[PDB]
Amino acid sequence: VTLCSPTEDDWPGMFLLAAASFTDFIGPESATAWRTLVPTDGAVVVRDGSEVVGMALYMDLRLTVPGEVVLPTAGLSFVAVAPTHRRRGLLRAMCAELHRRIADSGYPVAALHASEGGIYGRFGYGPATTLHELTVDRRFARFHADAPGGGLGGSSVRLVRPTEHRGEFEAIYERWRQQVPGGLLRPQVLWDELLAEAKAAPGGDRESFALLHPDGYALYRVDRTDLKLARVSELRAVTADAHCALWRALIGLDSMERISIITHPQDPLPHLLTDTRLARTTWRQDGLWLRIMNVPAALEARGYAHEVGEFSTVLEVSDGGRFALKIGDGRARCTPTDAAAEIEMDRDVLGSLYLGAHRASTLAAANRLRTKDSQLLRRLDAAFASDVPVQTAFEF
Amino acid sequence: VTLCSPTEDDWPGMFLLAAASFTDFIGPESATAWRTLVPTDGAVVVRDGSEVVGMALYMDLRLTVPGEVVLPTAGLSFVAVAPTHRRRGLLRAMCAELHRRIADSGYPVAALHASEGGIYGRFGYGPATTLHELTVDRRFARFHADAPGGGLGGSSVRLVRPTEHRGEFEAIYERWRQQVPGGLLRPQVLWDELLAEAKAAPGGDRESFALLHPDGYALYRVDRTDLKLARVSELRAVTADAHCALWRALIGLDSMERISIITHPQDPLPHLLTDTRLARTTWRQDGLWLRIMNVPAALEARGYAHEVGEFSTVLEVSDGGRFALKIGDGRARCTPTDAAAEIEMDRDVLGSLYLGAHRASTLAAANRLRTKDSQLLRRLDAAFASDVPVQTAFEF
Amino acid sequence: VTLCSPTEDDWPGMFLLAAASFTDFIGPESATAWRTLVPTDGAVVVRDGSEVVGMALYMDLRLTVPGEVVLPTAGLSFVAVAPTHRRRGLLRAMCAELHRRIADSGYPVAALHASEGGIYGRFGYGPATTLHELTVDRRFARFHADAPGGGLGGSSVRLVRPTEHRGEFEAIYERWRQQVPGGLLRPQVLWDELLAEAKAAPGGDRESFALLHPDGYALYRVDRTDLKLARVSELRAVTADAHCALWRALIGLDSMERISIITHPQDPLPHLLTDTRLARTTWRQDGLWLRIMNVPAALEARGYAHEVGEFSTVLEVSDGGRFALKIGDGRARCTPTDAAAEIEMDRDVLGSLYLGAHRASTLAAANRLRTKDSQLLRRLDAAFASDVPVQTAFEF
Amino acid sequence: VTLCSPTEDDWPGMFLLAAASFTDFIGPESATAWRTLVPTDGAVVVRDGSEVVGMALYMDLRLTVPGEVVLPTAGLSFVAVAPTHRRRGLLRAMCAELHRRIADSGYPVAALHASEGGIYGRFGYGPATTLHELTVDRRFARFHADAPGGGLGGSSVRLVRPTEHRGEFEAIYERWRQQVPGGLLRPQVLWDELLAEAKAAPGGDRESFALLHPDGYALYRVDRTDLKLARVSELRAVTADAHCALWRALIGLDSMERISIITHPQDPLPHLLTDTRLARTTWRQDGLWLRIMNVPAALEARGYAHEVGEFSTVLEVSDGGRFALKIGDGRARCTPTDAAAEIEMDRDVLGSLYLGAHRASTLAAANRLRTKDSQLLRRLDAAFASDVPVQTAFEF
Ligand SMILES: Nc1nc(SCC(=O)NCCN2CCCCC2)nc2sc3c(c12)CCC3
Ligand SMILES: Nc1nc(SCC(=O)NCCN2CCCCC2)nc2sc3c(c12)CCC3
Ligand SMILES: Nc1nc(SCC(=O)NCCN2CCCCC2)nc2sc3c(c12)CCC3
Ligand SMILES: Nc1nc(SCC(=O)NCCN2CCCCC2)nc2sc3c(c12)CCC3
Ligand code: NA
Ligand code: NA
Ligand code: NA
Ligand code: NA
Repeated sequence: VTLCSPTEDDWPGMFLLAAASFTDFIGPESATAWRTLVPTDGAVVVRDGSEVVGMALYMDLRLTVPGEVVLPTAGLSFVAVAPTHRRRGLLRAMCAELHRRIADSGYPVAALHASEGGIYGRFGYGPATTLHELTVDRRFARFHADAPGGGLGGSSVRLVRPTEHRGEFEAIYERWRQQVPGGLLRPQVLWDELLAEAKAAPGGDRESFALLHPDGYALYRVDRTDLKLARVSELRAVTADAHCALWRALIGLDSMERISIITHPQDPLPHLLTDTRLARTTWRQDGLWLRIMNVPAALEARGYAHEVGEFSTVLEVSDGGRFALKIGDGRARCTPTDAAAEIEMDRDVLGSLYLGAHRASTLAAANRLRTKDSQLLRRLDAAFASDVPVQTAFEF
Repeated sequence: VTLCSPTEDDWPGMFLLAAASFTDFIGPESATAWRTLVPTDGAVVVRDGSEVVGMALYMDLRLTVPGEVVLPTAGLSFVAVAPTHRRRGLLRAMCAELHRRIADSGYPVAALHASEGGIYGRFGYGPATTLHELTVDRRFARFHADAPGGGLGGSSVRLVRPTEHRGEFEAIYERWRQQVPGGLLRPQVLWDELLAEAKAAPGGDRESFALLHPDGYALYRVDRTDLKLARVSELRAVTADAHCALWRALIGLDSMERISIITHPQDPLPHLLTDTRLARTTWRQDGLWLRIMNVPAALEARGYAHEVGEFSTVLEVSDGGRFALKIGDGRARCTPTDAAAEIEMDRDVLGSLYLGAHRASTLAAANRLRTKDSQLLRRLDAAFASDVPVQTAFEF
Repeated sequence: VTLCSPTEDDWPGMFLLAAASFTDFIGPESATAWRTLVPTDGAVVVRDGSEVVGMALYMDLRLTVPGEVVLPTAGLSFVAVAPTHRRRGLLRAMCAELHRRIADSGYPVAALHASEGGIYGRFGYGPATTLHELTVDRRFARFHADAPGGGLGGSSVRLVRPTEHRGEFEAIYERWRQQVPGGLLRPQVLWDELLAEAKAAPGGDRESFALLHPDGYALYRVDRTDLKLARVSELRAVTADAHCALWRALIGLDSMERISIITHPQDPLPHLLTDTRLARTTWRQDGLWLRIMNVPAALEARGYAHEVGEFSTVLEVSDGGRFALKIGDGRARCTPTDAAAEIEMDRDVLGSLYLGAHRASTLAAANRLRTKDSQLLRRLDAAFASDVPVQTAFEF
Repeated sequence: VTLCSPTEDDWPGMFLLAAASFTDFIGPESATAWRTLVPTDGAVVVRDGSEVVGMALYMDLRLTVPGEVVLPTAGLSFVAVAPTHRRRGLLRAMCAELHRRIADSGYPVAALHASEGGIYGRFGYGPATTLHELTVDRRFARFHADAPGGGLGGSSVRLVRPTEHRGEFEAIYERWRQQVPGGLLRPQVLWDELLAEAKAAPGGDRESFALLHPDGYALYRVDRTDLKLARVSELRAVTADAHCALWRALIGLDSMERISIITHPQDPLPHLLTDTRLARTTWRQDGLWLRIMNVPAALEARGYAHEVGEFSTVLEVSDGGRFALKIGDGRARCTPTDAAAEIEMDRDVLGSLYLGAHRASTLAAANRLRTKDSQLLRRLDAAFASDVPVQTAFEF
């Protein structure tokens, strides 16, 4: 049981463990695309004596954080221990090695999508974005007098085949990802992958259709089994006009009873309708998990609320350093100190505050975040909040 | 089809329309309790030529708003039109008369619980609180190292019969309702009603049990049909210690698979657990709806965030007045003006912002709230936000 | 947290913990009946400082074992720890005290019905009987030419009201319980209880009917919710003729689609039919759990198979003694020895072998029962097997 | 309506009737494999005037019976009557002809898997093995201290692609089938067939994985529709160590909630766990059905329990002969007699006793097996019991 970077000979063994560990695994051909995002020394494998019993890797990602700042991000993925080698400390060993390589490479943050919500807290990952499924019974849906696009001067939205308008989707996404916290750069190979899932599979998924606006798109397909449910896989809108126009078109799918979308808690769709209740929340889950690798670099890189006035405190991260934290005019300075800590938290708690999806007051109430000053809690709360609501880009 | 205050002779006709309109209607005996909250001239009925075809009333309530301020509130309830007299403008007529009487009586706000989410917007009611059902699979639930009450020095929580500890529940609730936005005074007759539902009904609800702490209680019963689900009807905790202690006791119901509770979006329960995902959101809905009767009185009565610096604007409510609004040091001054409006909104939108449950930015994105200054939107956003999360007291 | 025998003042606190711990708890009035089976010093309670947080008791029972031998049996029941006092070692403390009192009182065996199958193994209880639910689709059920009661000379079975034929049910049960391993004496107060559940409850269970033969009875009721399913609560047959006759009558319930019964794996009902498959096994579970208190007394008290020839071995029970075991002519002699052990097992494994429901070979295969002689395993297997199949009398 | 052996020209008509009669029919290409097991004169067809309206065949099989003895067995299969020609006595005619050919060919036993449990009794087939579905909720599954493979010195089990380890599966199966009653020789063409079902089908079954030990294997796949259920198609273990090791690996499938397997009633899996109840029996059914063609040859060929002492009786099979039966030292001598019968049974009842899956006492209780001596019943019972539990090899 030794720990090594894989060679080309190890990947067939890794694909086997992948097939056996992940039900949603397309196969080696689609793995070519994702492999291009794995740097040299981005992967570890554990061999027994020999076959692959353990694997983990990170991908080179670009993550938008509040203030429209883009951070280099290590995206953890393809993490698996063989069912034959459980409870043997292989995960702890692989996650220790990758975090070493991620930190030494100068990534300020690591990110992952959690297969289960009970594993990643103790490796320093906190849930940072929230997935919100809205189902609309579109048979009752009437738009509000106040909603943009009331006047029937002409619809600016077109129904199109995804593959014939790739260029336009790319351009809209690129604009979207740069202006939204949780935004991720989508490289060319993941657009190739996305538009190949857009075509109908024999006894699988149905054909995907696109609704295209100059400043937004929706990709949607009818559900395999429920033929009265349309699933919106992706809706990217850069302006409120684009968002309303795309929803007017989706509510116009008169052959459907229901439109479902995985969105964020602050999606304005419910407020576009005369009856806010018609857009039911049918499912909620943690989206993206963050591990702050370098506390000073991460806190200094993001923008803060201009509304809160200048303030200073001392932040202790458990086994992560103690820092003089000074926030004002939407910037932070974060410097070493041995002065008494005013705020204590585990590293995962910091990951949860970093994109503004969770309130310091909420984590404080659970005692995940300790302070003896409630004034400082309110100030932390307001400073870390995000003007632009945090969204989730795409699963990796 | 004339509109009148009911006499004692009208109430049997009102109870008939009640039984036929509301499935969850206990009966006339329990109606005695609620009737004591209806002032003289709090009720209107419509007779045909004669039987009751239309009714509506308000109750005298006390509603905690941000800044721990208690407002006199007209609680609309018992609103019904006979199925024989639909689409005849009876609701519009009854709601016009009650709003006249509510305004003339000097209530700054009216409130209701909506039977359907598509009716009350056009009478000026906006959804102001959010109900959040959490279901815990308590078989996997482990408390976090950071959670209060780790040390087994002795449990401060007792399992008790509700009826034998009324005095203690009352005292805890009274403390809770005074310090939480959305808090309502619960008078003696509604405690009588609550503790009578606490006993087992023959081929109905099972016996309710209480978990009692010095600074919190939970009332819970096993579900009629699902014998592995415990439903928490009510959990009132004044301190974070009480909240954790009560949840440690509920997770200790080893005969149950699942604990469900209707709570608020900011419930810290998920952060008390090693796996935040174990507390799934199974249901979300609008709780309390507010109609601001008097815009200047309501905006001046509540406290604002001390974090946002002093700022001035002109607010126009559609058919509700135009006001010079000046916010600073957590207070607002709101005075008549004919100066150009910087913010426009329908009255219902104001009701939705009033308790801090919805963000101005979110309503702005749906065009429910118009401005041409995004700086003013952020300032509005931060000022109207509530330090203490908004909760829902009890249905009426 | 002290451990004491309850006084009359403690029982209201015990009934509260009962209501909160057991969903199927009738109430204090029916508890009078069961209380008469609890000896003086049969109960322990744990008080905190004061309320009941822990309880356990045993009842005086009489258990038929192979060879038609009746043993005095301590029936453990009413075991509960308050959800407020979990993971505090209250169960381990109460079970240690009761086992002390049971052993000192001279009970050779203790018995219980397990609320969950993961608790009782480490207190020395092994599952000893198996519950088998058969559902018959009685619309296809035709009796075999070979089945007794083919000739229509006249039915010896009567449809009757349970309460009017108590005397006859008692006499048949008394005959049944004396000749079947797992048989329990049913005292008068449990017949009072049984026949009170036989009457219809308002918005609860439907009326119970009886099928009465000179040498058998069935009690059955239609299911609350499924009106085409008849549930046989109890079928006691002393002769094969009685068993067939009762099943001919149940298959004649022409208003039902399905007859379900909780029976034992060796129920001959499937072999009475032309299509054995029509009697589906819809559910299987551990019935009665045994803890052998005194290994020598228990092994000497039961009869063994006359078919296996005389043989000698040394049995070690983990922390339970080592014994020279000599079996021949259906009797065992069991005497102290320090000679080398040929068979090792935990005490619970012995409880599982004691009524002949599990095979030594099966437990050996799981390594619950160690030996280095496979000849001795076959001999153990054959000797402990029961001529009369083991059944389950009634839940306690 | 004449009865004939098919020619090559008849097989397309037989495949048509197959497709229309059997939902699980792969097609003619996979039928090539099974056809190689059909001897010359192993098949009958009924033509009308012309198309195939009736068919039946037997395959040359090798069946392990108690005492590790292998019998030549006629495996009945591909039995179908056209829906156009029901209730015309075609089955009775085809089954009479095949049984003639089977008996004349010198097969001591015939075997089949029953499509329905109500047909085959009257042609002399009795159910001889029992299929037992266990579902494990593997999230709660903890292995017992006593279970082999506790020490984490290194896992002896490998996760592998089935097709790359055919040789090893074959060798383990061959060892297994020779030492277990109900074991069947699996020829090369059925290994070809098995490993072709092991690969993923487009919009069909998912990829099959193998867990490989030196002395056991498991083949498993995730369910089509339920992505949290793993179905074990096949688990062959020659030693108890192999059986435990394979189950430790399956419980380590951390992406699954449930593991299901079709096994036998005596599977020790439940005893490997701290909570025996976690391995629920979710389904039970007759496996293999036996028709004893030659009573003297079949009774003389199998081994008997060495534990029962020598005894003699006279067995009458209804329309099957009367025999002096003498059993001692695990052998039987079975010779013609006209002496008074002590045991009577139909031929199917003998098929049910032959592999030791049913007890003579159980069949006696249903009056399927008549005697006036209960001593002789116990002796029959013990003699026919199988030391090694009876399992089911594979469906044909
Ligand atoms: N990072 C990768 N993603 C995907 S698509 C599935 C997805 O979006 N989320 C679930 C991830 N989970 C399931 C399947 C893959 C493993 C983990 N496919 C692939 S192939 C491959 C990677 C990858 C990383 C490099 C090799
Ligand atoms: N305000 C009142 N509440 C209740 S209890 C039911 C509840 O909490 N919410 C649903 C209200 N809805 C159903 C039943 C009553 C009518 C509307 N019972 C009664 S009786 C009665 C009132 C009332 C108002 C005065 C007469
Ligand atoms: N031993 C007793 N049995 C019963 S009836 C229910 C039953 O048959 N099995 C489930 C037992 N379980 C549920 C309800 C009681 C507690 C445990 N009722 C009562 S009341 C009472 C006892 C008892 C023991 C003495 C006081
Ligand atoms: N004996 C044969 N088995 C099979 S695979 C299906 C199975 O294992 N059991 C269900 C059998 N039942 C369904 C499908 C076939 C007919 C009966 N396929 C084939 S093709 C073929 C035979 C056969 C016998 C010779 C021609
Ligand atoms: Na400071
Ligand atoms: Na101004
Ligand atoms: Na010996
Ligand atoms: Na004889």
